[PDB]
Amino acid sequence: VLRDNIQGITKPAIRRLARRGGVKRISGLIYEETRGVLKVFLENVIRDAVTYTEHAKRKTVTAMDVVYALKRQGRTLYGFGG
Amino acid sequence: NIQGITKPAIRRLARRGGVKRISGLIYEETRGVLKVFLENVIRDAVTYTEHAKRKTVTAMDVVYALKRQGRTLYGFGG
Amino acid sequence: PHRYRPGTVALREIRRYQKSTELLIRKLPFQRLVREIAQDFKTDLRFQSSAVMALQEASEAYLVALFEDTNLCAIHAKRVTIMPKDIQLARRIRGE
Amino acid sequence: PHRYRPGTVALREIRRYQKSTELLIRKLPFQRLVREIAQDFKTDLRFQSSAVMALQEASEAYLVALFEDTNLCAIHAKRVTIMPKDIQLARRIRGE
Amino acid sequence: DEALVEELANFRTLVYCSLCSKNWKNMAIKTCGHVFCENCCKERLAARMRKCPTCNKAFSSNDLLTVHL
Amino acid sequence: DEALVEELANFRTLVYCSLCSKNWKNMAIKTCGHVFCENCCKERLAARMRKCPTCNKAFSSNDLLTVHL
Amino acid sequence: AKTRSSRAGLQFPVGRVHRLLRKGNYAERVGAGAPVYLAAVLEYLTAEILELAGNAARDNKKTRIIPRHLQLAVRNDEELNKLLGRVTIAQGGVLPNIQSVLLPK
Amino acid sequence: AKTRSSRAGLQFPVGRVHRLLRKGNYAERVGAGAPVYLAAVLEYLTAEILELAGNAARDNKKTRIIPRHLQLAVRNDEELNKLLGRVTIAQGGVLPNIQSVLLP
Amino acid sequence: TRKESYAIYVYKVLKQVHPDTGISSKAMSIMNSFVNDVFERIAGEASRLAHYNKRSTITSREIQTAVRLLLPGELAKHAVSEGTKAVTKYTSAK
Amino acid sequence: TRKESYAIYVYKVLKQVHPDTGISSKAMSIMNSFVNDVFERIAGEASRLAHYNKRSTITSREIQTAVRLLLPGELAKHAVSEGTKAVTKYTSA
DNA sequence: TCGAGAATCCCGGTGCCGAGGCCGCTCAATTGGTCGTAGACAGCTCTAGCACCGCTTAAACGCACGTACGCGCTGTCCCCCGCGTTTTAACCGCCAAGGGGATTACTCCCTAGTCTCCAGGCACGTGTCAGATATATACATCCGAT
DNA sequence: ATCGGATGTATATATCTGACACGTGCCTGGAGACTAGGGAGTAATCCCCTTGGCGGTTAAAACGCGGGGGACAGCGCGTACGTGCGTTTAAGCGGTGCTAGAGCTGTCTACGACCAATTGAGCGGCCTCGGCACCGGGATTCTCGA
Ligand SMILES: [Zn+2]
Ligand SMILES: [Zn+2]
Ligand SMILES: [Zn+2]
Ligand SMILES: [Zn+2]
Repeated sequence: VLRDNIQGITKPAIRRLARRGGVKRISGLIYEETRGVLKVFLENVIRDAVTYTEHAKRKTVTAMDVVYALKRQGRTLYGFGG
Repeated sequence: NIQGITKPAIRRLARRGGVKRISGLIYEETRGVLKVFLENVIRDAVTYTEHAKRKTVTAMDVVYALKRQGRTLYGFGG
Repeated sequence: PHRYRPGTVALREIRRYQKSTELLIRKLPFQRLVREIAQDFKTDLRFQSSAVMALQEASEAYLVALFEDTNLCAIHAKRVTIMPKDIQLARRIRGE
Repeated sequence: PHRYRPGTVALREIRRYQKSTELLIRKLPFQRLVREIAQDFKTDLRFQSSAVMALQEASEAYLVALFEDTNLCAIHAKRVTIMPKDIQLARRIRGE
Repeated sequence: DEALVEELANFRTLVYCSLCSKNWKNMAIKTCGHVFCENCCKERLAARMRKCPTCNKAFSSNDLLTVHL
Repeated sequence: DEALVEELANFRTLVYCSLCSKNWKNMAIKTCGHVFCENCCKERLAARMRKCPTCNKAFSSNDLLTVHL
Repeated sequence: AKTRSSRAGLQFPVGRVHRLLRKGNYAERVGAGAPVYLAAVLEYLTAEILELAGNAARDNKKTRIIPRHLQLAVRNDEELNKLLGRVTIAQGGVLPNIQSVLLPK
Repeated sequence: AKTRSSRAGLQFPVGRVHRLLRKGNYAERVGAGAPVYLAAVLEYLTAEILELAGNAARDNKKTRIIPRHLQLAVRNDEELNKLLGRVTIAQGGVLPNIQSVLLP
Repeated sequence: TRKESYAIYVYKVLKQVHPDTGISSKAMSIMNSFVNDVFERIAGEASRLAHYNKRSTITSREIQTAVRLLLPGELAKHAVSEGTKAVTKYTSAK
Repeated sequence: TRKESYAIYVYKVLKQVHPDTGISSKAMSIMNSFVNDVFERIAGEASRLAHYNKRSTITSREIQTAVRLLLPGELAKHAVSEGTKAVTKYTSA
C-alpha cells in the first residue's frame, strides 16, 4: 500500500494555482486549509466512478465513468468523449 | 405597482432572516431584486399556460416553472 | 418616562417572527403586482387563487433565504449593519 | 544587489499564468494520490491513462474557480491577503 | 471480605456505563434522566436508534446533557 | 487491604452528596452539569441561593433536572 | 387469492408501482422483482420522516401533525437535510437561530 | 432518389436525427416534421459559435482552431456564456483580468 | 372522475409507529408529493444505467445501484438492507 | 465495428463561414460533445412536456416551445425563425 | 446592587368544523396459458496497463534580510431606533353575471410496419506544410540618485 | 518631477517534423411504395369559478422628534511574508517484458409480453363529535435607572 501522498501537492504547486486565480498576497495558513479541500472533492467523484465501474462487472476504471460521475454533480466536462 | 411592498413589510422579512440593524438604502435594492425573480418565474408560467391553448394560468404551471429552475415546492399537488 | 435601549425590541421581535408561520407581505397589493407584471407577456389573462398563493410562498422563501446570507457577510467586515454592497457580494458569490 | 519592490514580481506572475493553458500539478505525485484514495472503496483496481487525465483536468478548474471567489471576500474586508476564514465563508455561501 | 467486595462491586455498576462497563457515566438524556457514557451514546446516534435502552422513550441529539462526577 | 478501601471511599464520595454525605446524587443542575441530592437543593432556594457551589453561578426553576442512578 | 404486497410482506402497493413503471417510457421491459424492491424503499423513507415528526408533534403538546412539525424534522438531521436540500415546504417557517455576535453582554 | 436533408436545405442529417429520436425512449410516436425542425436548430448554434471561434483564431495570426479559441469565444459572449454556464472545456484556460484595487 | 394518491397507505404506515396520532390535510398533501418526487428520481436514474450498458430491461440490480447513488451516506445501507430482505421473502413465498 | 459522429457535418458547416481555416482534432471532440449535449437536453424537455398534456406524439409544436424554455433571449428569437423557415420548404417539396 | 414597570406564561371555560369512520359500487389487479426473443455462458484473440532500469536536470528546499501591511486605539458626528398621533385602505361579508374548462360523440388521415434496392459515410493509406524550437535584436519598464 | 542603468518582453529569420487534408474500397443503413388502424381534430353543452361592485371596522401604515450608539478616519508598532541564492531531490523520458483482462462470437433456455375471465379493493358521498382556537385572570420572569 501507499500512504501520506497528500504531501505531493507542494507549496509552489498550490501558489501557482492562486496566481492564475488572481490573488496577490497569500497568508501562511492557506496551504493546510487548501489540502483539506482537494481531498474532499476527490472522494465524491471517485466513489461514483467506482460504483459505475462495478455495476458493469469490470475491474478497471474507464474514461467514461469519470465523465458520467462529473455530469451527475452538475459539472459536465467537454473534451474526453462526452 | 411596486410601491405596494412597503418598508415595514420589507423589514419584517429581514427580522425573520435575523438581522438587527438595517441601512436606509436597503429597500430600494430589494424591490429591484424581487422584481427580477418574479419576471423569471412568470415568463415560464405563461409559456406553459400558452402551449396548451388555455387562457387561465393555473397553479400547476407555476409549480412546473418553479421546478425547472432548480426550486421545487411541496404542498400544492404533483 | 420609560424607554428601552436600542436593540432589545429588535431582538424580541426577531424571536417573535422566527417562531410564527404566516405570510409577511400583504395579499392584495402583491396580487396587483403580479397582475401588472404578467401584462407585458400576454394581455387578457386570468389567475387561479392557488397560483398567486404559490407565487407568494416562493417569493417569501427566496427573500428570507437571501437576507440571512447577506447578514453573514455583513459580520465578516466587523460590522453589524447590512448594506447594498453586502447584498451584491452575496448575489455575486451565489452565482446569479 | 538589484532587488525589486515587494509585489512587482508577484504582479507579473498573474499575467504570465493567465495567458498559458497547461497543467500546474506534477503528474506522478497527483496520480499516486488517486490510487491511494481509491483503494478503500474497492481493492486491487486499475485505471486508464485518460481516466487519470480527466480527473486531473477538473480539479484544476475547481481550485482555480474557488480561488477567484475567495479573493472577493478579502477585498470586501479591506485587505489584500487571503486568510483561511475567507475560504470557509466563500464555500459556505454557495452551500457545501 | 465478600460484603466489602460486594459493596465495591455494587458501586462499580453505578459508576460505569452499563453498555460499555469501561468508562464513567458522563452523558444523560433530558427526556428520561438516565445517565450513560458519552462514547457509547454517540455510536447509537449514528446507528439510527433513538429509543432509550432503559425506558424506551424516544429522544434526539439536543436532549443530551453532560454530567460531572 | 487499604488498596481497595480507598477506592470504595472514592466511590462513596463520588455518588454521595458532597454537602450532606447522606443522600445519593439524584438532582442535577442543567446550567453547569453538576449533580447533588434533592435534599440539599431546595433548602438553598429558600434563601434564593441561585449561585451554584462548585463553579458559583446562578440558576432558575427549570435548571434543576431529575436524574436516576 | 392473495395480493403481491401481502405476499412480500409490505404496506405499499406493488401492482400500482409495477403499472406506473410500465406506463412511463422508462425501458422496453420491466423485470419481475423490480417493483417489490422499489416499493420496500419508498416505505422506509416515509416511516423515517413520519417517526421523526411525531416527536416534534409531541414536544409542542399537540396530537395532530401539521406542516410546521414536518419542517422541523428534515432540518435537524444531516441525512435528511442533505437529501431535501432544495425543497421549500409550504407553511414551514424557519429554524430558530441567532448569531452569537448580536447578543448583549 | 433525393435525400431528406437536401429537400429542407440543411447540412445536418435528418434521417440520423429521426432514428436517434425514435429509439431513445422519448415518446411512443414521433411526428414527421419534428426531425426537420430539430436538425435546423442544431445547425444554427454550431455556426454561431464556430464563427466567433474563427474570428478569435484570426486575431492571433493563426490558421487553425485550438481549444483556447473556443473558450475565449464562449466566455466573451453573454448569451453563449449563460447557455454554457456550468460546463468546463479541457485545456481551455481563463479570461485575463486583474482586480482594479490591486494595481499600484 | 377518479384520482389516485398514497393517502391511504401513508396513514396505514403512520399507525404502526405512533399508535395514537392524527395528521392534517396539508401535511397529508405534502407527504403525498414527497413520495412522487422520490419515485420519479429513482426510476429516472435507473433508466440511464440500463441505456449505458446497451441493455433493455430494468431488473432489480439497476434499482439497487441507483439507490446507492442518490441517498446520502448512511441511509443507503439501511435502504439496501430493507430492499434485499423483502425481495428474498417474496421470491421464496407461495 | 464502427462508431458515428458529427465530424463531416461540422467540417462542412465550417467551410461555409470561414472558407480558408481549419480545425484541430482536439477541438473537434469538443465540438462533437457540444452538439450531443444540446440535442440531448432539448429533446428531453419535449418528452416531459408532452406527458403533461396526456399526449403521445412529439410534433414540431412541442419542439418550438421546448426551444423557448432553454435558449436565453436573443438566441431563441433567431433559432425559432430559422427552424420555422426550414419546415415550410420541406413541406412544399 | 435592586424595586417599578412592562411583557410573557400557566390555567380554566366555551364553542365549532374538519378528521375519522361507514357503505355501496365500478374496474383494475389476479389466474392461467402460450410463445419468442433478450441474455447468461463458454471460448478465443490481442492490447494495453503494470513493473523495472539508467540518465539528465528542472524544480523543490532551506536560509538571510528587509519592509509593507494587519491590527489595536482614539476621537468626532450623524443617522437609525423608540415612541406617540393622525390618516388609509385592507379585510370581511354579500351579491350577481357570464366565460371557458371539462366532458362526451364522431370521423379521417397520418404514422408504424414490411419488403426491396443502392449510394453515402466509414476504415485505411499517403503526401506535405503549419507551427514548434532556436537565435540575434529592438524596446518597454522599473527602481534609484538627483 | 527628471535621466539612467539593467532586466525582462516583443520581433525577425532558419528547419524540420508529425499531424491534417485528401483519395479509394465496400457494406449497411437510409430512401420508395403500399397497407391498416387508432390517435387526434372538431362540434356541442353545462356548470363551476373568476371577475366586478358595495358598505363597516379597524389594524396597519405614514409622519415627526429626540438622542445615543455605531460607522469611519487618522496613527503607530511590530511581526509575518516577499525576494534572492546555493544545494539537493526526485520527475520526466527512453526502452524492454510479460500477462490479466477487455471485446467479440455462437448456443440455447428460461423469462417477460400478451390475452380471456373473475372478483374484491379502493374511491366517492354522509355524518358526527372532540381537539384546537379564542378570551379572560393571575403568577412569574426580564429590563433599566437608582
Ligand atoms: Zn458506555
Ligand atoms: Zn430512559
Ligand atoms: Zn445533600
Ligand atoms: Zn457549577
